Amino acid sequence: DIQVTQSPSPLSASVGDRVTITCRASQTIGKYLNWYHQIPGKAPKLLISAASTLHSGVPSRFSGRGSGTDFTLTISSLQPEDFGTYYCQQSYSSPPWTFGQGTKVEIKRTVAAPSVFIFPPSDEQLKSGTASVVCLLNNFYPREAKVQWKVDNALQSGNSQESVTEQDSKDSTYSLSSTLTLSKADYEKHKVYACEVTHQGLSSPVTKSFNR
Amino acid sequence: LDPLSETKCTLKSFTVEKGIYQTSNFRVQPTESIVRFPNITNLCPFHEVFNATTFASVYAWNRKRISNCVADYSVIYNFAPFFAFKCYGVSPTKLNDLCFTNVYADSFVIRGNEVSQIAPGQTGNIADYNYKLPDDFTGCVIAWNSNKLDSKPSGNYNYLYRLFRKSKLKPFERDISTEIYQAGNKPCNGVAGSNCYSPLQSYGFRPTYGVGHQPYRVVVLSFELLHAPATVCGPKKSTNLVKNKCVNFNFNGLTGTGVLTESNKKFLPFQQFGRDIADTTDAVRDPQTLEILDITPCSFGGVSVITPGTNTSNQVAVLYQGVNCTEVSNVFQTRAGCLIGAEYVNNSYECDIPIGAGICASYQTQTSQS
Amino acid sequence: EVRLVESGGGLVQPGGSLRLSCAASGFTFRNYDIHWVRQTTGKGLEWVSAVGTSGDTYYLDSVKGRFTISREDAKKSVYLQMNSLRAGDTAMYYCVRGDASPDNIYYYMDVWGTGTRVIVSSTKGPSVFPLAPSSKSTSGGTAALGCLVKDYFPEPVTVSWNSGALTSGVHTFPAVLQSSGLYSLSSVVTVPSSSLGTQTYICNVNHKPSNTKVDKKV
Amino acid sequence: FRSSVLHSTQDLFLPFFSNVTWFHAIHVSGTNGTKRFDNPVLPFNDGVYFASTEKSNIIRGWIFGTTLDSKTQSLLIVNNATNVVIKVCEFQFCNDPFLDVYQKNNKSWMESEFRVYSSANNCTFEYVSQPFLMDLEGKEGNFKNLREFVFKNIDGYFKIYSKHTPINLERDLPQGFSALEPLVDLPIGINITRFQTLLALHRSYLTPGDSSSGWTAGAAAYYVGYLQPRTFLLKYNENGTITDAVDCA
Repeated sequence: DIQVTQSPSPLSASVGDRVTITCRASQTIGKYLNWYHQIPGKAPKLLISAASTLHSGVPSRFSGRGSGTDFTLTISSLQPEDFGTYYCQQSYSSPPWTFGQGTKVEIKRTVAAPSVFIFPPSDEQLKSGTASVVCLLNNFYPREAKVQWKVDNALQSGNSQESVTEQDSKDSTYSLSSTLTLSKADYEKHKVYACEVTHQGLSSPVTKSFNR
Repeated sequence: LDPLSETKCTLKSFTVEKGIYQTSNFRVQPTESIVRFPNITNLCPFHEVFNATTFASVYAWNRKRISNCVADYSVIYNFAPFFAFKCYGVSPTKLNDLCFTNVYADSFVIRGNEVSQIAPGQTGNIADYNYKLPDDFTGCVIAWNSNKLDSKPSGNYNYLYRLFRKSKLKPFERDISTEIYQAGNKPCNGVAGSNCYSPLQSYGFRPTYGVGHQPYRVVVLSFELLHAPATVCGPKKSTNLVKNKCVNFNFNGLTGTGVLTESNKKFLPFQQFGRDIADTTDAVRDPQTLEILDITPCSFGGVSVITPGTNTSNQVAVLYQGVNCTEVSNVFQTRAGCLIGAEYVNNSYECDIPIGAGICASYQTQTSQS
Repeated sequence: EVRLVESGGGLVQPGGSLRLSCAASGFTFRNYDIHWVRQTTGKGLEWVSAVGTSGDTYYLDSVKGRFTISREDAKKSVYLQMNSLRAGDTAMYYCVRGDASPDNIYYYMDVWGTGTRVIVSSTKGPSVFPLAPSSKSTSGGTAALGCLVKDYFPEPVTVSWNSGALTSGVHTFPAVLQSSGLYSLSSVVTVPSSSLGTQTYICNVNHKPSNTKVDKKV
Repeated sequence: FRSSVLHSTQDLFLPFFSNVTWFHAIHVSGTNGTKRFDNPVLPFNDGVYFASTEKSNIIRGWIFGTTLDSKTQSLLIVNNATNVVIKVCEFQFCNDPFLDVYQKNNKSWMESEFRVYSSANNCTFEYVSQPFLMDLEGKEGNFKNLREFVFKNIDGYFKIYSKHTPINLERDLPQGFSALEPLVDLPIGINITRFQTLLALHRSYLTPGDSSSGWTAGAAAYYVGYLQPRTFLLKYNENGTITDAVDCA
């Protein structure tokens, strides 16, 4: 079919910059493309129609170009109310109009040391059978660090899921929190739970581990 | 503020005398609008092409310049469940609303795995040498299963396809040659052999073959979009026929306003509309029904306010001249109009305020003052 | 002005059949094409599968058969009836209005809707697990008092850390869907290390679907 | 539509008490006498009064055109029993005034014997009409029908009028008012200046009409009358039809 290779997921930008979101198609769709804007917590909205004409209600310097397969959203000026994910609609693809993957634009700030703190499961939680160890990762701008649960000098991961919160308004930082979900026998037998935090901001990866 | 106030800012005074004063003119406003239009979708070369025995071959795809017709693509949808209804360039939801210049029907039957190969910008072995679409093909490809009409047993060898072309295929190019082609360094003119073979091979259409080898009929409609006068437009729409209501009608192009009713007139089998002594449209035929309608002018009239005098009182009454009290407090129908704001007394006195056609109003004490 | 209400609701189980709606008000209902866009949590727009005025009905090759469209101009609203759904159709559905130029085919879909959420799983009872930060080996002056709410089906849930005196520290972590089918969020507070012993920061849960107010803080 | 009104209009009508060029192009003789077949090439001046009188087939064709040899288009208004064959396609003409032959009325040949077909060329438009313009099978026995076909060419479309009226046995010509209603309004864009007719005999030969009202091979009633722009006052009946008119000029 006709796919679209949009910009990568992490695209840092601040108030005032030249952001270029390129939507390249696999064929020659001419000048059939539409830009959207889906902010977190609200239905998407239309920004550019036919890849060259601004439909309505978009005066924040949203200019578009394209000839053959050359579309790009050159944003000459950014606003704090124009942040979110963008999608490209290939009109010249098929009656089932397939949209893009999504390009989110975050805010640029300084680099802070991620304050880590590992928490063993509750006392009454072990009696029920289950257990959950939490390694909290907060106040980090470079959202590219992963969590490696080092259980007794062994990478016994696979059952640990993590998620990130929304970007803060006056802090612009993220919050990561993984949950080591294991059984009761896997906790009362192991003693090393070094949460290997491989982050770009910090100089040395800190590994906090508790002892029973 | 009141009808009395309306008489005040009209006579340029603050002490209205006793009498009747016409101020405004009541006109019924047309609420709805009818766009009933004759000359609608009719016979077209669209049919007889999707339902036949054999459409064409792979290397011998036919062509039909459909024109001189009101293009109505609604008949295409009400058909058997298709296998591929992809449209490249034209939105499938606006086929009945776009005036196209020319449309060429090109039908051909290929196997199952060849349905996805035929597409603008995709190459292969059947969409590269037999029938290739350009990079600006503004048309729709329609494919469906035909395992009942072109599935003869023992292999229907009637369909052939061209292979091993000397050069690349051009948009809308006919290849009906049958010359013997060789790979190289091999004399082959009219005889075949191991490396030499005819540029055509049969298609195996048998029920034993699984998915991907069944015959599928594919027809591509090339919608040419230009600036010249179009020949195949979309079908014009037409609303319902509402009567006994002043609306906007568009019968046969003569757009007008008024109340549509039913008359006892008998038009000639060739006359459609008609005028009166003053050369004004008074009756027309129904476009899609040939019914004898009767168009009457929208209800209007003058507004007269009966004021007994500001020095006496402030109660007034309005008189809608030429109104049957149907087109918008006591209400009484008179021979001159609809009198709203007064009751008809069965007594008889001297005419104080002349209303019209014998009716007369006055400010008299009931028992109250009205 | 131009709004498309999608108050259809959905709480069926895997193997059932629900019925949604998309009612518009503010423009011509007959002279407009209605779509149905799907937005999955963590993904993009899936498909449209719109309908036309003159009986035009389209489907996707990966969704055909288990869906059917029906346009009803009587009440100026459309409906979406589907057959038995699989475990991959649990997403947020929308309905956009596709429009183009009066004499072109440049579709842009400007008029969107609101969004209907559909989930297919089983309900259970939530459980809160305390997190005591007795180890003061941190950087100093940074406490992470939290209450792990695990094993709960309904997504809408809030952890009120004494609202009014929370000092803007409640971190609402997203609900992570486990392999079993139950979510597990986190709710920590940004308080100094000296706050451990001053007052009792109760993590009062206000789970509305289960109607079970939790207690017994850390 | 007009009912019980007195409307006057200005259009290409036929003047009253005018001289109509009666042509008698008959071929019949009881003693095998030599006779001539009339076929003049009459000029066209935006009007005609073709009012022939036939029973089965006497005059079948209303070919128009100015340089109607190899350069201009045609009309082909042959109205054989099957259907109308109107066609403006470019067609290689022939100076033959007859379609196939005046004699040989046998049904062993084609239904029309299109011998005038010389060579086909590129076309521009075609109009195949199913309702034929000549509706008569000779079921009466001794009464014929009139063939009023007043034509006119306007800057827009081409108008064609026709009406069936009782033309029972009389002295010379029926003295009575007869209105003509339009049937087709096909477009046209040729600068027509002349007109040439053609005669042909149908293959469905009836019984030998030794009487005067029988075999119509020698009962031609070729009528041609040019139109002239004049004001005409029309009176409509209660049914919406025209009862009579006045010349006004």
